[PDB]
Amino acid sequence: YIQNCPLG
Repeated sequence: YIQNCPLG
């Protein structure tokens, strides 16, 4: 999600 994407 926007500002919660731990992949990159």
